[PDB]
Amino acid sequence: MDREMAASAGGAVFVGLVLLTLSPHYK
Repeated sequence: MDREMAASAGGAVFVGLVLLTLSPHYK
């Protein structure tokens, strides 16, 4: 349980990408 910055930029960005493919929040 260490290296928090190491986990960033490799997981959360992909989660947002999966949502944009389904629905990019139209307005």
